[PDB]
Amino acid sequence: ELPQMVQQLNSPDQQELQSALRKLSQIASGGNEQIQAVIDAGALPALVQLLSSPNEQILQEALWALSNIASGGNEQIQAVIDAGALPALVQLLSSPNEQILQEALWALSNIASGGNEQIQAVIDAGALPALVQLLSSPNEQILQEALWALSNIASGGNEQIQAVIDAGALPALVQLLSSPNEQILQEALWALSNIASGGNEQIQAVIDAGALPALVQLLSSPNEQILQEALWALSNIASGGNEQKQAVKEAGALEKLEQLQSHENEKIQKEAQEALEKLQSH
Amino acid sequence: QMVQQLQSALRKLSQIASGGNEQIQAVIDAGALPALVQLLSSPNEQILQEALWALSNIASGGNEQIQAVIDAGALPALVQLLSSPNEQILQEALWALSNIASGGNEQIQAVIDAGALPALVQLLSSPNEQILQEALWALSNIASGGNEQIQAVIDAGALPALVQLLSSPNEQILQEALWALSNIASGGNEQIQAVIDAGALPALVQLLSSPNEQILQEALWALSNIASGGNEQKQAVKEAGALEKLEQLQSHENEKIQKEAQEALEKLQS
Amino acid sequence: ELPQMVQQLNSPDQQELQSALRKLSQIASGGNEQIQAVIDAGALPALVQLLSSPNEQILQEALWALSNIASGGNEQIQAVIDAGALPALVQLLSSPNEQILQEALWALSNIASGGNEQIQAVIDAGALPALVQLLSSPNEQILQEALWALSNIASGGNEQIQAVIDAGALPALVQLLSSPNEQILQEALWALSNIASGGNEQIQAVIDAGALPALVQLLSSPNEQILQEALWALSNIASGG
Amino acid sequence: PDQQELQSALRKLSQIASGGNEQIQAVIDAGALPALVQLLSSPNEQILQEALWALSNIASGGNEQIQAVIDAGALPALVQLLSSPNEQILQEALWALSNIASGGNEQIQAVIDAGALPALVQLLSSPNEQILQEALWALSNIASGGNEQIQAVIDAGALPALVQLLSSPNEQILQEALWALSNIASGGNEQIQAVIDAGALPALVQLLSSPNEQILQEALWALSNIASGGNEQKQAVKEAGALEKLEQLQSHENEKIQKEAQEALEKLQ
Amino acid sequence: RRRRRRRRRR
Ligand SMILES: [Ca+2]
Ligand SMILES: [Ca+2]
Ligand SMILES: [Ca+2]
Ligand SMILES: [Ca+2]
Ligand SMILES: [Ca+2]
Ligand SMILES: [Ca+2]
Ligand SMILES: [Ca+2]
Ligand SMILES: [Ca+2]
Ligand SMILES: [Ca+2]
Ligand SMILES: [Ca+2]
Ligand SMILES: [Ca+2]
Ligand SMILES: [Ca+2]
Ligand SMILES: [Ca+2]
Repeated sequence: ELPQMVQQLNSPDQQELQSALRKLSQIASGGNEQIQAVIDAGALPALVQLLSSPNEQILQEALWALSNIASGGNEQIQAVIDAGALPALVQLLSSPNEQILQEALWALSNIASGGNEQIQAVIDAGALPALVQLLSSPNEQILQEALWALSNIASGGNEQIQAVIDAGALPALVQLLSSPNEQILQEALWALSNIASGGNEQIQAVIDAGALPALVQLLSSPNEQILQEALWALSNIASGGNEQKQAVKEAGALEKLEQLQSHENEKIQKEAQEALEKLQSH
Repeated sequence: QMVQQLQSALRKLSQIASGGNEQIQAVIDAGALPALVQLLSSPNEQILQEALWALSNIASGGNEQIQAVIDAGALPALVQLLSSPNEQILQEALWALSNIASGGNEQIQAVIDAGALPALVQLLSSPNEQILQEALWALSNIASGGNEQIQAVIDAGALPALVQLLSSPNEQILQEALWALSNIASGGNEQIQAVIDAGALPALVQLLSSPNEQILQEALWALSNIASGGNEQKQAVKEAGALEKLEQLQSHENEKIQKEAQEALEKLQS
Repeated sequence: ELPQMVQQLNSPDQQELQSALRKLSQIASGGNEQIQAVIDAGALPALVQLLSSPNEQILQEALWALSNIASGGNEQIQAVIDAGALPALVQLLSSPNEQILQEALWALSNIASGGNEQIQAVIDAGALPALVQLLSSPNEQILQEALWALSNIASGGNEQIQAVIDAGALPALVQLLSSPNEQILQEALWALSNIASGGNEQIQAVIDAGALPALVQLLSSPNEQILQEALWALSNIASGG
Repeated sequence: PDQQELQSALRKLSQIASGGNEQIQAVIDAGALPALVQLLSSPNEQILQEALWALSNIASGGNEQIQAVIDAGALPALVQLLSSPNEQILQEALWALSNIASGGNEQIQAVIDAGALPALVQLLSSPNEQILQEALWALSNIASGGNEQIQAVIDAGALPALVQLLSSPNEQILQEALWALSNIASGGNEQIQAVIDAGALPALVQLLSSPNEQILQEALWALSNIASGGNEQKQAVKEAGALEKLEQLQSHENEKIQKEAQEALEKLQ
Repeated sequence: RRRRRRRRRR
């Protein structure tokens, strides 16, 4: 019975509540179909309500369930947003409890893994200032969690990318390119690459932030993994705002890049004339 | 699946518990561990997390698989990493270490003989709830072994920190600390008394006044294991004022709670 | 202005036809909402029929448009399937025209990038036997394209993975592990990893095929890129279903 | 009325033609090329693809950016890769070259000087339609330069193969072959003559009877450039029988055809 | 019980 659990989300019996929660986390896993069934049973209102709980045991598992639900499709992500989860998630980003912070960042990043509609909701909720603050954290675990969420946000449209820039993320990112920690370097380059996958305005901001000297320095690295990550980002920078020459750090991006080469031709037909005509009008 | 479990009920639950062990063993037979262990000394943090991921998966198999990890010499490196200020490296090593410690007594003893407890015990005082959870998990696994393994935990000085955490206003911390203590108290009377001497009973009794049914259920299991000891142990429980609260709970509205309070008053018989 | 072009997909004037075909491709490359507008205008039946065209110029741009439509959500992918495109698509995998072959493989990969229902439709249409044979190709461009489509199929459920195994993909994948071409190596490991991300049965097939000896050898590589790829695959195998 | 739309349009020219060149130049000024060029000799196919992606992007800018790629010494390695049996490497090397050859005559001539044409001509006879497109595109961009550049192509022997492709039943190959010949025919009368000496007119006239309007447009585009030569070139066109074809096409159903045919006919006399 | 992990491709 699924409604029994949903009912039991309002139970004052913490033992009966915790069982319905962890079981819901189990149901939320296993595909968007089970996710949708949870959504249809009307659980989200009570779920989000528990995000204000001072009971870390309940809060944790609650965030766990919301994250699973948010791992579904954009439609299923949007239901989470509609339920009103973002404002509570954003405030939890200031928590001194690293356990809660991870769960909050996990849920928030899954929401930011959807469409620009979902990404923009994250931005409109005020999540970027907190995320940027965390980039200065000496906790490598917190740092990864924050970059993961920022990366997903920077994977959207140019306006989303620009929001990230205006939030002051680039200075922290550039400083991390000097880290001797290859794991931090990967995470930082991942985020940068998504940011460099925007328009000329966005790319120029990366340059103005002093990213190139560090990227250039890494081209000499004997670490093939660093090399790929550095080249990826620099390649996006050298794209000139042309999204057919950019690739967001996601599966299928390089394959798509190759396919677009054999179809930019008719798109390159009109650039060459724009070049000749503009020159002939010197 | 393991949760959902004349003799066919036995054999099914085997197939579940061991599902995947044959695959993990092939990886071992192929000779993957020497290289993985070699990679644990790398200063490249990206390689480290990748090697620890694979190693943890291997250590998720059966005791034979776990023992192969030990025989390959993984513990010295893992132990070294428990003192890292890199919270990312720390989580990865504790994960692998927990999986190893989730094995049999021989496996748990190897973890002990490698010198893991001192680092684990010192992390119990961490203000980082994330680290704390990971350290307790690993310690709970170690304390799930035999009396020798349990006593090693006690001799390492873990109980003082565990008793302190019982006063935590954090329910998640409380669950984690109670599970570890519940494992310590599942040993012989020597181990139960150590819990008693550490001052665990006063805090446990205080929790029996909690309105949180999940807390009660957690505290009831600890005392239950303490009440399985000898008359010296049962008595101390009575001294602390447990009987009072227990029978106050004899008629609690939660069915599962009632059986735990019942089964405890039962044990306190002699 | 959209139904006009759809009707022009049945035009006998090839220049009028090609012009409408190129703009549709451009609209479909502009997001799901633009993709749905095209579907709603009734373009799929006209596009699907152009998969029988003997005009390579038309076919390619029609494959290009369908590939973009297939880059949308699982709902928009399924419309392509329901329109009946897969049989004509799969048939093009036996083409000796590398230009047409690539475009066909991209469309299928996008289709196979949807839900397990979409992957299964690709399997039921008979796409696996062709893909497997292409793994023996000496053309590194074809090989990469075939390995991609296969990787998307192997990203589905254990049933989808098992279909790949039953088609005989593993023997070719294992041989590629010995390739000195790091690009081929990455492509093969990606596919192999997906297969190893299944149940114990699927994992055990990977073992029975002889993958471990090569994988273990790769762990000694000084190339950190190869190392990550090999560990990823090795980890999936050692997950225990 | 003029200035606003004049500048709004003028502004738009520089963005479609030079949108992004300032950023690409920053990359160059940071010193990225020497490292990038150093990697093109790697036997690691993965690193090579990653480097070539960056170069092609850098080489997709303006002549200034392209020139920097050349000054860095990128062509020798690129030309060297044109002989690789790895179809994946070849694709990547050709795309980069095509972007370099999309610049000015100085850039195109560098490509010529590096010795790229012989490999390109060789590939024109490939049974791989994927490689043929790539080689033709790079060749088309070389043949978009000055008369010296076009002659280099002709002197490299590209016309025979190009003419053979005009018989291709593949409409995509035909479009590609015609586009290259069109660029060659855009040169001087000397260049236009070589095309005629190569037998282009018989094929082109045959295509004018094609029931495919797209082919007609492409074939007409080529002949029109031939028709823009001297009198002896117009004569060969007339000797081949084009007039009768153009006279019947100025009443074609498709408007864009009759305009193309009309404009061509007016060039012949 | 509550332990989580994840990784990224391309
Ligand atoms: Ca409620
Ligand atoms: Ca609390
Ligand atoms: Ca390091
Ligand atoms: Ca730290
Ligand atoms: Ca804390
Ligand atoms: Ca209660
Ligand atoms: Ca016609
Ligand atoms: Ca997939
Ligand atoms: Ca080859
Ligand atoms: Ca190689
Ligand atoms: Ca190396
Ligand atoms: Ca062929
Ligand atoms: Ca044909």
